[PDB]
Amino acid sequence: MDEKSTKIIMWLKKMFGDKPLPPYEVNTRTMEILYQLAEWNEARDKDLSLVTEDLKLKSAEVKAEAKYLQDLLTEGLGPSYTNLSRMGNNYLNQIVDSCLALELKNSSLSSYIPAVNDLSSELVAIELNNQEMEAELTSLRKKLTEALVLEKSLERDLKKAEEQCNFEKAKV
Amino acid sequence: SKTQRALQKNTNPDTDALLKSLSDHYSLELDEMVPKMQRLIQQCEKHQEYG
Amino acid sequence: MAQTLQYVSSRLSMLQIDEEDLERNAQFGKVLIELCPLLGPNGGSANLNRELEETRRELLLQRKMWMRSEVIYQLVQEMLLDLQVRKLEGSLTEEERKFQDGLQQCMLVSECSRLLTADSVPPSDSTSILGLDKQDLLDLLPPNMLVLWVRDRLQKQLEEALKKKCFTFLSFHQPETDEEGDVLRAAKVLRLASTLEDEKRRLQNEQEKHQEMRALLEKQQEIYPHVLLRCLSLLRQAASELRLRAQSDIDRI
Amino acid sequence: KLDSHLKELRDFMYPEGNTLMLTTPELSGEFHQLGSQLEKLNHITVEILG
Amino acid sequence: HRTVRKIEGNLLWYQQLQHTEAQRTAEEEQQQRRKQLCKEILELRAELHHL
Amino acid sequence: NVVPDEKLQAFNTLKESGKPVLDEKALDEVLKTFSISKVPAIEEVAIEKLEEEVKALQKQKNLHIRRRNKLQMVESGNRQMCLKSKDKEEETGRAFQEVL
Repeated sequence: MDEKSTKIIMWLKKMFGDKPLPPYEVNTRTMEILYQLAEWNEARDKDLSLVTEDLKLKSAEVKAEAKYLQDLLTEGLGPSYTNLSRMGNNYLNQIVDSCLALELKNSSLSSYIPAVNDLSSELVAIELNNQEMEAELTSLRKKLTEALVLEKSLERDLKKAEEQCNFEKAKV
Repeated sequence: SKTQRALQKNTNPDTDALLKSLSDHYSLELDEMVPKMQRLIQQCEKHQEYG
Repeated sequence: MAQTLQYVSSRLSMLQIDEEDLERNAQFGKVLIELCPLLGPNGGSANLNRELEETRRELLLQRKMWMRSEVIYQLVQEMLLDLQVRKLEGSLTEEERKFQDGLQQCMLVSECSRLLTADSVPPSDSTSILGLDKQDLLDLLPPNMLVLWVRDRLQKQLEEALKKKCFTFLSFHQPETDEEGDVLRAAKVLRLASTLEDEKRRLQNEQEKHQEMRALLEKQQEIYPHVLLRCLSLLRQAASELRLRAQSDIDRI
Repeated sequence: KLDSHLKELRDFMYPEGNTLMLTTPELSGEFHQLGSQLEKLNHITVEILG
Repeated sequence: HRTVRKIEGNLLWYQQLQHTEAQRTAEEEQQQRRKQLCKEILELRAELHHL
Repeated sequence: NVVPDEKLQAFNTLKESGKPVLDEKALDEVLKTFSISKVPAIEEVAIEKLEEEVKALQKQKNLHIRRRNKLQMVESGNRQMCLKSKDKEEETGRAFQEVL
């Protein structure tokens, strides 16, 4: 308990920085909750750091490739490939924006088609699952309400029954 | 686990044991008490005739 | 207190905190509220989450630039493949053939020039592959008049190809649009990216709703058995203490 | 299981569905009948003594 | 305050319940159609899963 | 502290309706289970909703059928293109042997 306590205090000091640690009730339960939270935060912070560093690397690599392709196209097709008509540019932007929206690896149909299908399938699947859960919540709520009514009716009937028994006991 | 613990604390007597006790008691009343009362009813009718 | 719990449960969805915990421990609840801003919705530190969002934005910008070029590159490759297939089927016009040969040669020279130019640093001393310089490849380009002609024709062909690709994207997402005229299809294409983003946003909202409903269901499943047990306890009392004992004695007397 | 236990105990204690029954209905009916017959016997006795 | 909460709470609760129940009575008559639609929905979901 | 005449009448009606009046404790328990959020009265999936669902699923079915057909076209087209690309590989392979 003494080790978990040390970890929590160190973790709280790290989170609150230069601000005095607020006084809180130190009991077995508050310590367990704080401990789970500290473990969770530490594990997530580690994961997020690794993801952030990787994204920086990927940003550099994508930039390098973009330059490469731009240079390749300029040398091969001339500067004129960048002088598309207003509508041409609009079409290009829409393809680009659609691909970014679906987080695709490339602009090929082999990537676009499965992505659109997955998006549509996931949306329907989740909507059905939400309907089913809503029915279950309503059903359980009804069961719970009936049970609560029953509980109150039983309390009343039991009190009446106890009074009646006492009255009869006096008669006996 | 909380619900199971609550069931064990509240289980003296076991619901099945209690239903059995209730059913036995019901049978005892029909076999012994109800006929006794019928006999007494009949006896009262005879006493009326004696009157 | 109920508000504090809702707030903490929404932000710290992992914490199993009951109302009894916050009632017995008021100062602890204050600590959790203060911790909530410091902890992101996912349990990570707020600073690190901010850094992550910034780094994601940067990546998206770079990716947008790369994709622009990538779309053109792929279209050109697809165009070349289509023209090649038509050339083998004997259906290509002499002008198309010249265009195809000229464009293929321009791209190839460019690709190979780059293979040679390891953008490396002039080292005045670096041995080229096969001893070839960029100039050796430029000599294999078609005549300058044909290169300019190919580049002018490519612009019109590229716009047509971009249009065809957009229509295909649209036709797959909204197959009902195939029965519509080119003008209406072009209007719908201009909204396609936004429609797809909306659908993605809808999915995210429905997932959040799902998580909320799930949390409520779990609460109800926790309360319901206890209520049943209280009812059972009352009935047991009526059966054991009143019917088998109190009333049975009364009936006997 | 809890729901089944509750339903079984309740059915037993509430045979006519609306009222908690502590006495066996068959027995309750006999007590009433016996009380009525004793009241008649007491009248006849009083009448004869009078 | 206590009495007001009780009164409002019960009203609220049963209102919510009744609202839930009243919706149901109309529903019994529509049950055969509901079964048919549910059967149709299951059949369509199965077809959609195959596609 | 004020209960309008309407709510009082409604509550009296509730008392008269023979429905058990839930005590404060019971109300607290049940109301907890109540998300403020307007969870729209589960409009009990009005036959209409099921009908709407059947319509929605039929629309989805039609959509999947159209998309499957399109995919089959794209697949046939790609298969043909892949065979022809193999022929190109063979032609380019001959040209490469000429250069050697």
